[PDB]
Amino acid sequence: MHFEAYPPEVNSANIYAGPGPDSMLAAARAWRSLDVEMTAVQRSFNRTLLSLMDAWAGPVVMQLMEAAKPFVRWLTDLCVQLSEVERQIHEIVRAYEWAHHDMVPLAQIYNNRAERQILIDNNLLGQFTAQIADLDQEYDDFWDEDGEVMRDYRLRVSDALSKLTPWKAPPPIA
Amino acid sequence: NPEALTVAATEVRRIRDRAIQSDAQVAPMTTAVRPPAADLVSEKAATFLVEYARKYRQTIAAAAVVLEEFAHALTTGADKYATAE
Amino acid sequence: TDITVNVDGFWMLQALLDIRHVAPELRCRPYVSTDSNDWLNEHPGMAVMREQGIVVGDTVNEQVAARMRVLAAPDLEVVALLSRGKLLYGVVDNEDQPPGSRDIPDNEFRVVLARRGQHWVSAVRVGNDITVDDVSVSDSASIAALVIDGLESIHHADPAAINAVNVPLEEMLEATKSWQESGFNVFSGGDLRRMGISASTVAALGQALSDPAAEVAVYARQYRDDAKGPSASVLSLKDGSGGRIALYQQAREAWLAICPATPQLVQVGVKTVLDTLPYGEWKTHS
Ligand SMILES: [Cl-]
Ligand SMILES: [Cl-]
Repeated sequence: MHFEAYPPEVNSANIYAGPGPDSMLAAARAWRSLDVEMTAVQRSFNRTLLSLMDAWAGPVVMQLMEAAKPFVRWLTDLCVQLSEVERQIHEIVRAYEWAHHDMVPLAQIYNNRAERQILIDNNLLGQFTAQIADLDQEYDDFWDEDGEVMRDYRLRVSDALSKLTPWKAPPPIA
Repeated sequence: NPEALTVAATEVRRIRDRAIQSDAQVAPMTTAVRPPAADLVSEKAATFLVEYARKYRQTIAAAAVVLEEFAHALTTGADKYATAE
Repeated sequence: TDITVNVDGFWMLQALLDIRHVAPELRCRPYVSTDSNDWLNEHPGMAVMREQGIVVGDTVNEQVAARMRVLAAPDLEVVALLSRGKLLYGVVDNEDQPPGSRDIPDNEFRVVLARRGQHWVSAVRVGNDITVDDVSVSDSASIAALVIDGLESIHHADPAAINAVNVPLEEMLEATKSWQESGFNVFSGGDLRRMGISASTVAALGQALSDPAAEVAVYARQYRDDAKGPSASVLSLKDGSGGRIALYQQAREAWLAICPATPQLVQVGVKTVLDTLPYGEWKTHS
């Protein structure tokens, strides 16, 4: 994604439009409750197996635990992944908030263009030509700044997602 | 002892019900993520998180099946010893 | 000894050599450093530059790369914008021009002369092509001659038959704006004459401003540490029915010189641009 190829009107307008991070924040609270609930599930499951091992403690049951181990370790792995989701969603929301803040406001872009046309409309004798070129450099500076902000936004978001590893299928017990 | 197998089967099905209920309670929020802005980075993030939620729901449905097949085995194995008299 | 790349190719060279911006007048895409420049290898323009030897593998021809470094961090920049017809100063008037278009008007030719130490390099953009090469620049006269040659290559014109004069700039812009607003009416030249401008100068000026055959704007930019500054004065040449006129401020509220575009006075105007640079002696500066 090479946003430095798009002019500042595009990158600035794109980040300022939209509904904001609320739906992301609501999802972080939801994922976080799943983490809480499934940690309880993992704790209850381990306890269920240990009570059965206590109430008979014989070859019949000791073989059920062996056939249950792959699922138990899977359930542990799932708990670790669940605890990561909320953290990374909030890293993403922060990346968006910093991108929004560091992006050049559209008003600055519009004002540059508007001032440029006022010099054009008064440049019959050519004595504003250099100041026109200065305004063109400032616009290119805006272009570069928005390109840098989107670069850093992509990289922060890409790092956060890379830490959300794929869900794996649960093994069978019976 | 067959009564312990019956007790475990009852707790496994209770645990299964909790896994199923928590997945269903929060699914409206985890799958409703929208891009906070119109840029492509915001879209790639929201799209990833919606698909990540959807694949989690599949993973849990699969875990619910593993647990029910485990409770069934526990009950079937308990009726192999309670009548073996 | 020279090369020519399109706007895409010039931007890749900037990327291969980590050059953020060159002169804005070349209106190239800015380059922004990222974690990878390998997606550049996918552009078709890369293999085209590999065939001309401009890029050998992934390394830019070193003579060329030396010229790009002058454009990238010059001590002095002299700019000339030339037009066939009215000079539009970059404005392409189509409402389907995308935002931040890198196009320039089809009637416009853009010449940048950059210097680093004693290395003088030329960057000239026409349409969507840029030509980079070394340029022999000695004194104001060499610059003046290069501008004139570029102007004559568009349209030939002889020095207008006018009487040189200096007028107050702010009063002149106000009177010129009103005269334009009247349509350059032959009866509305009153307050230009009341400023001491000859009846002959007014007639030629009205023609050059109202319906020029070709124009040139010439100015310069100087760089110290990280600060920058343009020449306080700009040289404007214009080709009207009554001949070619030269306009420029003199070193200084300010005064505008209205002169016939004689080879000598065009040389005086170029010098006056360079002597209004903020950081002193232009031939030697860093
Ligand atoms: Cl936060
Ligand atoms: Cl997993």
